[PDB]
Amino acid sequence: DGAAENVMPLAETLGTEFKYFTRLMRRPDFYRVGVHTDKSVEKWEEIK
Amino acid sequence: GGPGSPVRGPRGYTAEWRDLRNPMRPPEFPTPWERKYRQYARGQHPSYDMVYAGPMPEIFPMRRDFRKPTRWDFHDIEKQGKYRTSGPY
Amino acid sequence: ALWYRATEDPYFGTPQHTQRQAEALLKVYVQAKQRGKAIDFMNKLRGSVEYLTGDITITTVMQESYDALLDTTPHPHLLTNGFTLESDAAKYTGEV
Amino acid sequence: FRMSGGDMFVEYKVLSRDHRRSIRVEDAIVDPTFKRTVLPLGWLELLRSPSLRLPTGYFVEETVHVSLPNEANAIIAGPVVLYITGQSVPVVLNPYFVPEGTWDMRTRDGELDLRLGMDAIEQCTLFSELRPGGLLYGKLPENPNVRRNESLRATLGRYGMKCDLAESPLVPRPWTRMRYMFIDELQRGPKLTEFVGHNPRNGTPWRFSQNTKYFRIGIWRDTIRRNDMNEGLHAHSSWQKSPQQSVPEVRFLAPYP
Amino acid sequence: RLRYEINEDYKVRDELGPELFALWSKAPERWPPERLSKMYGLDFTLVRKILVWHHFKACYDACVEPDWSLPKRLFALEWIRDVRARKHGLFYGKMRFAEQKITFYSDRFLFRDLVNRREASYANVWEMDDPYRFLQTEQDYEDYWGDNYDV
Amino acid sequence: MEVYRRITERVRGALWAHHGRLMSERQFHRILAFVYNNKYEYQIRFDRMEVVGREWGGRVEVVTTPAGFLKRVRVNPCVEDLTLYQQQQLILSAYANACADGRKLMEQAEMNIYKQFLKDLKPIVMGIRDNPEFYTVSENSIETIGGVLQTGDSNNLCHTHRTIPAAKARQPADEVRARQEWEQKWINSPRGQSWALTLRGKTYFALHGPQYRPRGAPGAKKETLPLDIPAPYTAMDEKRLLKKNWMAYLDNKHVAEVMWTRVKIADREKRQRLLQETGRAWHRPINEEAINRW
Amino acid sequence: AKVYGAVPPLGAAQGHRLLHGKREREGSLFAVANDVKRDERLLRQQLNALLEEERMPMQARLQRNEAVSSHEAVPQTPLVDLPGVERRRDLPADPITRLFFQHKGDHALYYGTYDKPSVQDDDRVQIEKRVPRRREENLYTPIYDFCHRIREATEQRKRFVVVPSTIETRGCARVMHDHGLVAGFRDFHNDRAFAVELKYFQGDSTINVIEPCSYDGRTEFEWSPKMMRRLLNTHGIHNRLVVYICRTADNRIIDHIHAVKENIGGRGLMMVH
Amino acid sequence: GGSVLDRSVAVPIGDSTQVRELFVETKVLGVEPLQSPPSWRTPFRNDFAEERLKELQRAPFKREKYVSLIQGKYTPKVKKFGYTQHTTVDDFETKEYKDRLLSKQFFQNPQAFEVVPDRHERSVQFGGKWEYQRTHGLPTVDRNELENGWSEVEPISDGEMKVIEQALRDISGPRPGNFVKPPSKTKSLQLSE
Amino acid sequence: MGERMRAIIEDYSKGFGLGPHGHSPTHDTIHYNTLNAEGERVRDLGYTD
Amino acid sequence: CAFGFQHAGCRINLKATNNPKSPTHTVEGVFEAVKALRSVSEIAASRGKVPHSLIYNIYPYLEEIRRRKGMMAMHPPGKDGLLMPDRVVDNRLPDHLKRGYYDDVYWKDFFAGSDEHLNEPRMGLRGDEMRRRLEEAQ
Amino acid sequence: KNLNSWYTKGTMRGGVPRIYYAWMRPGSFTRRRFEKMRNPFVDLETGTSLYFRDTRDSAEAIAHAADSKGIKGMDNAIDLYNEYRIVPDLYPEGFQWKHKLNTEYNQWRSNTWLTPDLIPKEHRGRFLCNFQLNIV
Amino acid sequence: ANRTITGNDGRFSKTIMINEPQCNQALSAKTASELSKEIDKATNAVYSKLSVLEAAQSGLTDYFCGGLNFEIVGFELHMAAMLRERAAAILERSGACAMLLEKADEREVNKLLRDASRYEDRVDDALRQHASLIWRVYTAPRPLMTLTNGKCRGTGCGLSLFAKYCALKDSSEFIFDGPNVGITPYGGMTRLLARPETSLKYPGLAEFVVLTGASLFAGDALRLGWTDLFTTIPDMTYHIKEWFDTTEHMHNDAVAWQLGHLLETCFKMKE
Amino acid sequence: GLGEVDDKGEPKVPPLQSNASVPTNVSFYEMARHPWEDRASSWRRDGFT
Ligand SMILES: [Mg+2]
Ligand SMILES: [Mg+2]
Repeated sequence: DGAAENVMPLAETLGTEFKYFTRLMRRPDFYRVGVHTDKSVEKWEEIK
Repeated sequence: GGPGSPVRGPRGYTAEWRDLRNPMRPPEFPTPWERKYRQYARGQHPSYDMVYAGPMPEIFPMRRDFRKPTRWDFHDIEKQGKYRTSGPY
Repeated sequence: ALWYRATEDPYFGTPQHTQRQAEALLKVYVQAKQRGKAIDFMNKLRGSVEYLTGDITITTVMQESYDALLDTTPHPHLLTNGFTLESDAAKYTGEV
Repeated sequence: FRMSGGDMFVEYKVLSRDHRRSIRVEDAIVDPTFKRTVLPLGWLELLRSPSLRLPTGYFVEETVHVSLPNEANAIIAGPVVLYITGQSVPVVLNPYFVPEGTWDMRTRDGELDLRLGMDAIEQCTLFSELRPGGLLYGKLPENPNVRRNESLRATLGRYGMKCDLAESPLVPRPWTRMRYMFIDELQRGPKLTEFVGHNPRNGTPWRFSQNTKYFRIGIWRDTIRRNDMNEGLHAHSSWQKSPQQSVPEVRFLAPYP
Repeated sequence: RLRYEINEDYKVRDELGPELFALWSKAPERWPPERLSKMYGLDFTLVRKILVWHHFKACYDACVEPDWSLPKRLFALEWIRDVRARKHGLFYGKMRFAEQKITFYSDRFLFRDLVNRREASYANVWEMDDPYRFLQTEQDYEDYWGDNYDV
Repeated sequence: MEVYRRITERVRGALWAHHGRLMSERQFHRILAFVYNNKYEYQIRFDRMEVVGREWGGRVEVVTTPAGFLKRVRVNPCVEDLTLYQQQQLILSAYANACADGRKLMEQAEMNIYKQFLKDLKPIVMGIRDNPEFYTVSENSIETIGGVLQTGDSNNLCHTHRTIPAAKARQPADEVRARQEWEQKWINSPRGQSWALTLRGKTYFALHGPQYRPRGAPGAKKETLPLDIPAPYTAMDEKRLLKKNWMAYLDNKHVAEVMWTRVKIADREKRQRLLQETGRAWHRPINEEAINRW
Repeated sequence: AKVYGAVPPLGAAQGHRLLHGKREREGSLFAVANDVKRDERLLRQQLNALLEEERMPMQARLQRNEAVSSHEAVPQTPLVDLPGVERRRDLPADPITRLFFQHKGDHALYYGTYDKPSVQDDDRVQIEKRVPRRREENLYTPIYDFCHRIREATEQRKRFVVVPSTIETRGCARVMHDHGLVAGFRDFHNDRAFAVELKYFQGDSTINVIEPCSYDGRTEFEWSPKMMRRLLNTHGIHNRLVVYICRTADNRIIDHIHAVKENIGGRGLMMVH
Repeated sequence: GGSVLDRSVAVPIGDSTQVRELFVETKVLGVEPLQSPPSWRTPFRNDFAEERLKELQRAPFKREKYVSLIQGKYTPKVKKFGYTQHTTVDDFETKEYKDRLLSKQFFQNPQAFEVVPDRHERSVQFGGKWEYQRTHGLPTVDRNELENGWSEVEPISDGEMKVIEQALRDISGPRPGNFVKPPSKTKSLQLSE
Repeated sequence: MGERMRAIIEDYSKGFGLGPHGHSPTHDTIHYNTLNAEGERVRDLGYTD
Repeated sequence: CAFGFQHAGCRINLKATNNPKSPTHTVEGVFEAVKALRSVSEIAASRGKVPHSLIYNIYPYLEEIRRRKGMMAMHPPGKDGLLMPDRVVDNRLPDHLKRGYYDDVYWKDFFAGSDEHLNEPRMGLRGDEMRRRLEEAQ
Repeated sequence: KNLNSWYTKGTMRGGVPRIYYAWMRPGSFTRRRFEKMRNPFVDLETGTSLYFRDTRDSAEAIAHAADSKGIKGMDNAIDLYNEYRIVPDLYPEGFQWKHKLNTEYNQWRSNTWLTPDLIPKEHRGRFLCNFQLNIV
Repeated sequence: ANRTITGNDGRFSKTIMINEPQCNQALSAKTASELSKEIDKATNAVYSKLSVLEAAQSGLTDYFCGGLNFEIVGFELHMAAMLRERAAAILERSGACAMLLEKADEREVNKLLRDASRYEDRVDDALRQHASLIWRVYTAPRPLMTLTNGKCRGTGCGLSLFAKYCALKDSSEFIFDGPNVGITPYGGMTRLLARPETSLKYPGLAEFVVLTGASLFAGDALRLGWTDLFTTIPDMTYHIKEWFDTTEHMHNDAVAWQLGHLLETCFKMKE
Repeated sequence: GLGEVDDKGEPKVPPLQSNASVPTNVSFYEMARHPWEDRASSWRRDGFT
């Protein structure tokens, strides 16, 4: 809601983040493509 | 029987693999182990050692120990003379 | 001490106290002119397990010797059977 | 320990000697008609823990006759340790292990009809329940020594009783038996503990008094010239210049006066 | 000359009435030393000492005899430390400070036990603090009762 | 423990701050001890019952006492085929759900405990603020050697509240006596007659008659007037100490003072935090004349 | 009468050997003898098993339980990983403000010996090997000199010492840092040297005295387990104050207390308290 | 008694005759087991007749004045807290408890109960040297009653809470004399020294 | 005799609670009544209606 | 023995015939030695380690680590324990009000000789009590 | 085993007495400055905001997810009378009782009070003890 | 065992330094489950007044902590998928925990599948161990001060900001990102971003940082009141060590003052 | 069939229920009350006879 009460505490926030992380990491998007996205330049040099 | 004693010497699964069993699964015949013992046996029972023992207090105080007359306590300097008394007792 | 050692000893001991041991002890107390101990012991006895089981009993002989000694030795607050009147206590009491 | 139907129900824990193996019993009758407490034979093998001191699980294993319910129909085995919920002291049984044939107590579903005998009551605070006025008195086996229906004050009257507790002004009141309680840390502090001898355990707490041979010349010198300091062995004496004498149980940490 | 006393907050006079004697009288089992010891702002050895004295005063007051094994039960750890010391250095008495071992533990030495305690769980509270959890092997049961030739 | 110790120290310190009374260490710890034993009793009774958490579908069932002790685990044979890792996580998360339910119950119980505790402090607390001499000044009002200065701003914003009736004293005792007068008034009337024969009536007399408790039955056997401990009018632990030894006087005095100070500092911290959260206060001192210019 | 801990509770087929009392089989003296012996020995065997369970070290026990804990039905094959995560990492050190450069363990081919060191840390001075100028003189050990360096740098209240780097030397360092006689230490895989950091307390050192066991390398002192056990005992009280340090037949550098623990005898190095 | 355990004993209502001639309405709720009434609702195990008689024989004494036989005495005698002499509160003490207690007290020493007391000295004891194990402490209450039988707690509302902690945060506001102590309140020091 | 006297007096007369600057009178770095700054502040104001 | 040593033993100069030996030397030596002695507790603190003898003190801590599970690990929901002041309360009264204030609770003239509780200490006092005051004044 | 037998140690010196301790050294006995809070630490006040670090989050200290509410552990005083003593006591409290003057304590318990010239200033009223003198 | 986590102890102080300069301080599953052990071993120690956690960086790396290693995670997720692919392939070659009519194929299908699930279990484990480590830091019994020197990716953000003493040097930084790597942010900082406080002071900032991967720094962590403490002093760690060496008793008054004085003099900003 | 639903929706192998409820008679303050006056407080007062 945004009320000082309705915000999730730390325990539920980690669990929630986990729910989302777990569900997204399956999709080829993350593991097949985005993980290699941030590699350095000479990393990509060596791989190519 | 120690370190000076004569030495004792020495893909798939072995016959030692089978007998073994996960403690999560219920065992063979349900021998009623006391929970406390199986805690201690497995190393997870909270220690009470002699290291956690402080001073052993005097609770009920004994008695007044009254002065017991010795041979060095005499109201005359005689009887303590060198020809009689070698020491207090 | 003997009375404790009678149930304590593994080899020569009885599991519970026999009658014999009870009247023997009581007889000793009587024969020592030991008053307080005789009383307490008697009461303790009838408070025991052996007594409620029926194993140990108070007999007539124990009872009457107990009473005899009760009579013949000084009681703290009162005068007792077997207190000999002193003729000369009139010096203080005033009565002969 | 609770009451129903006129009798006692106690929870207890049976245990091997090494306390390796254990069984809880929830509601056990406490019935003092049993010379010795009876268990089912099925447990004999459950409670057997073969330690180093007892290579076989038990010290004593025998056959006996003992048909109370209802020629060797049972087994005496022990020792076995028994913790009753009420009591601080373990009670060590050597119980009758009875097979199903000799006596079978299945009596109500799930209910094994166990009870506790005088084997175990003699060793408890439960024993105090066996004396006149207690809750086990009714169920004692009939004797010349125990009268069934007499009121308590009647019986106690017959023994010693006259009045209520400490009712006569001649007998002191029970609670003045102890007035002061001595705890060093809440009052006056710890003792100053010295010794003369070999150890603290081998000697006396006492120093030697002034009447000693070697102390007299010194103590003299101290009585005469009091203000100057004086050599001697007269120091080691229980007597000295200072108002505070050395004798045992000086409380030296005291904020006195 | 006897005027003053250390520690004025607990007076010997006021421990004459024993605390909550109307409760632990009636089921002395459900009342381990902990429940009471939350009462005193003192340290451990002193407060168990005091609890012993309470039990004794109380018993003498109700005209019954006190449990003499209570000082063994509250001080149990000390009892066994002493039995075993006496066994080791051969002497009869109470082990005092000069005779303690000179071992120096690391700072985190207590960790194993600390996670064992923090994670322990108990079916009921009696199991939590019973008097005898100090004991596991038979040796322990032998040293804790050597004195009663009964037990 | 903690929440309680904070409040008790609030009470002790306030007791010496406002009037010259000291609370005996004995007393201070015995309050706490009662909170503790309360909790303990709640634990005693809480272990007689069980809580059931469940994971996937109903496939994984975990039975656990609210304290968190694990009792039984029922499992579908479907689980047996997973992996030890996933079996572990599954039972673990069931266990977590049990702990959730148990801990919900528990927290209700705790709220109950807090309430009984407050009720038990109330004769003391009220006891200090319900006196003809008790007063406070606003916290933002400057204080100088003679006395306290007026805070200038918004002459409307400052309202002095008064707890006490200014005419002749009406104490809580009088109110409880009023209550039992209306109890007897209702009872003794017709229509209070027919009500006392109802189930509502016998419920009321079940719970709130003490006078009918048979001898030896647990609980209070009379109805009690509320406790009266007027703070400035009752000497407590300072009188005994001041007679016996001055040193312990000065030390107990000291403690009460220090506790008071500590409490006040905490209240300043919470104030500060609440002030930063709403963004009226910065995160580092920007105003040093509010500190250095004294 | 509810019973917890026995579900079956009464076995019907089960009755004791003495109670059922089947008529005793008559064995020939051969039978009776063989049975008395085999069961005597299975009692011997049992007694052994119990004694081993008693004497098992805690480490062994813990290992046992989290071994059984993780155990699955099939003995699963290892999973292929990243090219490696398994290189022992290189201990962190600062390049700029430094005693010595922390040398990579990947350069292991470059390294020399204590005797013939490969060129590294050119900007620091190099410690020299200490050797006799003539015959009667003692033959020094990089233990002797290790100890006297530490001693002297403790006297001048220095915070760091550079010290000779051989095996039993950094062994001794680890032992001392265990017992908390030394603030810390590092080997940079420098060949000649490594560096120790000294600890002070209350104005003076944490080290009263530190002495080598042997003045020469030509003298080698052997410590029996009983001797090392004597050190521990101060007239009946167990005393771990002073630390004595050993080589083992196994090339480990140990204190005397672990040694006594497992009853191994070892060669003396030094003593420090 | 407010409680779950507090239900009464078995009581007579007459034959079918007087029962149809007693109850007008009857409404039933499903069967559940019998709880044996607690010890304090049980009339035969609780009977106080002897102590009631003791009260009555002393009843005329209760109607006269209180007068000190030390004349010149005014100040009241202090009775301290927790002393066993002054305890009025029985929680579980029935006739049952009082007799169990009586007997244990009597076999402790008999000479407490004699109007003229004989010499009381300790003699031996039949249980052993450790007999205290089978004797000591006070008679124990049955645990079912200890735990379950307690009155229902009158529910505390949130209103009374809100008020109490209001009063709590009223007393935590500052008093004007504490920070800088007036020179006027620091003259007031007296010691018994 | 003097030092004991001073000790008692300084202890009984010490202030506590929080002053206008938010801190105790014994606080480490921040102070109250510097060079009788409050004494003078009362001097020139005076307490009157 | 002057120090109270039971278990110490001490030797001066190997053989007792070794120079220098003076009574001065014999005293000053043992005093030197004893002055160089390090106590064990001090040694243990020196290395940053806990002495075996002192560990018992951690026991109550470690104890209620173990005993904290459930219901004693519980803190009341919503309640921190720090209750900030908000309003300003003053119950003080003019004196003629607090003269007759308590007289149905306690006795009349409750505030009589009370100087802090009254701005007028002498009110309500009957004459002779007022006289007592000036009487000890002179 | 050890055969050294703590029972039999020690040497009899004849009449010469000596002190021994039942448990700890007597200076270490009364700990009152940490008990009654007489130490500078408490007065400087500086670090007392740290009892309340939990306040640094408002919505948490209400909701009690984390069990550490306090400086050393679960809460501010779990213990407070025991734990701190695990540090070896280097600088023990000693004798604090002020009910008499130093000179009156000294006078009563020490012979040294009779010889005020033989004692240097720093030790003047400081001894509670009797001193033997031995002229070598 | 791995020389990943190294430490330096004084009398009363404890320094735990994460050493992984190669991965930019990204903690592996094992190394995190390890750090939870070192952190609370150091935190439940008897003589620790303060336990300081920081990044040991030999000048190779400026990160204080990375997140989970995304290289590892991505790798084994990819392997897991590959095995689902082969298993599916032969499941469709026979079709043209998977129970079949054919023993050979049931066999190797179930082998492949079981292994896939093992990989995924290692990922799962990594996430669990990180989250639990964060919890460890949050619930530490004795004071744990996190000296944050250099950058943090998500779960590293979590590791630094939730210690009850979190100091920021200037170099400290927070990158909560990862929709940029095609994933949702992890590390708990989400709570901090959604506190009603942050909505008050910086409305819209929460979405700014969650959507756009964008760094936050010392100043903004301070203004949001995420942490209270800040310092410009070189090598604070040494000074903390040697300050707590001169410190004396263990009574919580002494501790309170010592810690508090240290905080007031350096980490709280005055003058 | 622990979580496995049946044909018409009923549970196969009926699921386990929790008996836990907040006990309502448990206030400690009336368990240990004042030794003579019956008030439920923790307040120690020394009365007069
Ligand atoms: Mg372990
Ligand atoms: Mg010569």
